[PDB]
Amino acid sequence: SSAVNQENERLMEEYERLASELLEWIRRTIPWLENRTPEKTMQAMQKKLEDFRDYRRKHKPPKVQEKCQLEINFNTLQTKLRISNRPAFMPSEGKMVSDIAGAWQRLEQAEKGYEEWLLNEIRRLERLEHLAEKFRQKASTHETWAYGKEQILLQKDYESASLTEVRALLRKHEAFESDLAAHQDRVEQIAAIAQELNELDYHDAVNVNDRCQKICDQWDRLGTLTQKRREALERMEKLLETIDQLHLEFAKRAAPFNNWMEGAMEDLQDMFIVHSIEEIQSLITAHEQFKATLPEADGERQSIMAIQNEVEKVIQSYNIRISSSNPYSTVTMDELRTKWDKVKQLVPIRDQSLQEELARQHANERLRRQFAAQANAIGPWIQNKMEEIARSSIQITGALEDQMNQLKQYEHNIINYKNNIDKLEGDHQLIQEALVFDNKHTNYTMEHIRVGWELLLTTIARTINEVETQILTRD
Amino acid sequence: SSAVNQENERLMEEYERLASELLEWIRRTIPWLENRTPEKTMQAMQKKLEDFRDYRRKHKPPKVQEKCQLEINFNTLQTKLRISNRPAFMPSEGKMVSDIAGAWQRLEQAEKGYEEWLLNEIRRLERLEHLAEKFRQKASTHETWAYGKEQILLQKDYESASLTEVRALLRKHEAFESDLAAHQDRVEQIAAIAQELNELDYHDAVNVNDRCQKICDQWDRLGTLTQKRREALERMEKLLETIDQLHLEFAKRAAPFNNWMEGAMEDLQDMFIVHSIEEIQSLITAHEQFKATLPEADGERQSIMAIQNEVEKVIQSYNIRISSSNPYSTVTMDELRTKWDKVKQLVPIRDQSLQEELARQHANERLRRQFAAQANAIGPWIQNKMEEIARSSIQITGALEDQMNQLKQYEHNIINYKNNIDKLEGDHQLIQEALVFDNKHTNYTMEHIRVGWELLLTTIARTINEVETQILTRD
Repeated sequence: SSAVNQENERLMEEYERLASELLEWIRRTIPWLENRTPEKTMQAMQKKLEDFRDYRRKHKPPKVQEKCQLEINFNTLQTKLRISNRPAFMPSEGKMVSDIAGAWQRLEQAEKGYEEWLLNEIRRLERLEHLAEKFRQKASTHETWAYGKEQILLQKDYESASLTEVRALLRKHEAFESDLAAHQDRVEQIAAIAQELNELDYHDAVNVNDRCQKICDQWDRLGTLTQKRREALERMEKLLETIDQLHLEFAKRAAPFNNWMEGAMEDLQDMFIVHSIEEIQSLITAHEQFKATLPEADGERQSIMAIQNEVEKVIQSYNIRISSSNPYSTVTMDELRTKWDKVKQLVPIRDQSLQEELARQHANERLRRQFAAQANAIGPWIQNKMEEIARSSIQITGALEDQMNQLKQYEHNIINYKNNIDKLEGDHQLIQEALVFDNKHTNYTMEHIRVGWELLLTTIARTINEVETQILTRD
Repeated sequence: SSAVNQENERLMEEYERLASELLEWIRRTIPWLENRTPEKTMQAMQKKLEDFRDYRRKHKPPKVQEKCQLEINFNTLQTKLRISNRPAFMPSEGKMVSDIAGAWQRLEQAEKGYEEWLLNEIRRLERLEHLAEKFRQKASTHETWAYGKEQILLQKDYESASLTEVRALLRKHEAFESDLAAHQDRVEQIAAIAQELNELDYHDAVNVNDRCQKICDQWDRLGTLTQKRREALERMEKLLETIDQLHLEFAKRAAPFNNWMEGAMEDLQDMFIVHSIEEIQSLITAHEQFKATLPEADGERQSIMAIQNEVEKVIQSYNIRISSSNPYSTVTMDELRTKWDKVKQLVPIRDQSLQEELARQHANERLRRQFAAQANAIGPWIQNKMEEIARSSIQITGALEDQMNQLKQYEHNIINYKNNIDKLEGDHQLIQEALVFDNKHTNYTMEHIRVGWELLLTTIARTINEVETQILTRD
């Protein structure tokens, strides 16, 4: 009888030693799950899932078949104690047989979404770890590109530059603008990566947001810093372009004008030699016409001096480099004036010179005329007396005494006419001393008169003589 | 009787003392005229004419009246000795009375064109003295202008010049040409004055002809010397203009091309992350298309390297200054190549990178498929057995023993199917270790199978148990 009671004890003691053995597991296990305390890296957060596998795979199943094994024992030892009759057993209250239904429903609870969690974290640390590294890299290459760019952008090289040098920098600046717009994208990306990096509560979101902020701030500063340059370069080009135009204009006009002044200075000093009033007057008509051009000449002079003034003005009103000196022209504005002064100074000297010759020529004509007037009278007078002597033979009375009487009267006329020949002779001397050897106002010439007068004096002498013989070789 | 003979002696002695007194004058005078020995200056040559005046005016006339006075005496003492009868006198044979007609015709000869001469000389020394002074002056101002002109014309300043500097000198050279043509006339005049100066036997014709010759020789040398310059300057401008064009072209093309290389280097290194074969293939299609552009990329590369070569060539084939360096561009041809090499070096690294991910994704799909295949079989298998157990009550014979017989057979099937669940579990672990958490090839998931299989094991255990009670609370 107690032989059956011996195993009906082990078959009810079996329950205890096991039903408990389980209960303490759902005890030690419900805390392990339920945890959900995130991890640092991903590589460590997945080792946490490898633990869950080992659990749900090799540790939890055997328990499920033990939760079932029990209650099966709570029957093979229940319905069995009915077929032997002697009230069964509902052991340890601290090991209920209808409550392990809760102790497991407990574990099942704490396990709820644990793997769902584990995964999502593996996946966040997935993207995260990637973006972090991408950010670190995409930023580093940008920061490296940026180094010094702002500084060189502030350099002012272009102040002492030439129209072409500036024009060149302007073109290299185009390159810079080009390259600048290139990276526009990289900046937007660097922002975006830092952005998402936040959304995923990246542990270092703080520092990436800062590093990114600097980059975006710089980018903006860089943008306008780049625009200042274009403006300055574009402005500098404008000025130099203007100053160049002026210089050019000045050169194109000072040249010809310098030739004119040089030409004039020569003309106003050209040596001349004349011998007639008409000649010296052509020289006067000429000089007169020249002086007539002096007005507009001064026009051009001032006009040119204007061009120079603007140049020197725009330069001065921009404290800009580039020696006012004109690359396209040799002659200065200051030496341009000295020349003009000379022209001027030479004019009064020229006409004063022209004036004296005019007087000279006129003085010469006077001598010419005065000589002509007298010779034109003396000439015929001498001719007339020759004729009077050539006659004298006639006489109504019968020659000799009456012819003599007449000859002596002519001699008296002759004698009394001498002073006229003298005068002539004297004005002749003046004509020659004046280097005048042409006289269109008479066909005479001191010589003709001399011979004529000398012939006259000889003819009377001869004739009076012949008549003296007559009144002798007869009387 | 001898009272009349006393004055008829003085009136015949009068003849002698005078007729002689004259004869010696035409003697001393014929040599004075006849002279015609030119003089130095004009001022002295006219003092020679002032002598002639004094002669022909106050010295010669009185003699003419003395030549006449005689012969008149040769009659008042001839016809007179007839009216007293006693043969007259024809005195001194060395004092003829019919020959003073020749002694005077002699003087008249020697006087011939003496004044005509004197004048013409006054007139030659007139023009002469003027031209000489004009020459001396017009030459001096030219020689002064010329000093140094030839030297500065030979200066080569323009070698190390810039396109603009040369372009400037070229324009200042225009001025020089202008001013040069200006004096063309002055030279022609200087020649002419020396010319005439000869025609008038200028005493210094020798030296003026030399001084003039130099001037004309210089003028010619000056002319061509001036033309060399224009050519050199025009030539230099040509070169610099060409070299500039090239530099410019190079700059306009190296810029964009430099942006491309920089852009590529980035793309070929851009970090990426994928989770599907489709994703990694888009990355491959892209990279493939990029590489497709590499050919023409090299085209442009070489083309640009060409431009540089010509530049460096024309320079080198004219031993011309101007550092080959490109004013319009920063990036060098040598650093341009280093970049290109980098692009190249990065390609094989990129596809090698792209290659590994493709393998990874494929490896992943394999695990995905292998898992699906098994789960899609195990799933229904577990479902089917639940149904077989769910029945088993039937039996044509009348439950229990025959139902049990069947339950035990199912248990045996279950047991023998376990290895399948194991495998699954193991490929599950691979899928997770590969960071693959998506599987479109099955609607199962390791979990579903676990629960299912665990439910199965519990259902048979339970059922076989319940049937054990049956065959007890009946048997």
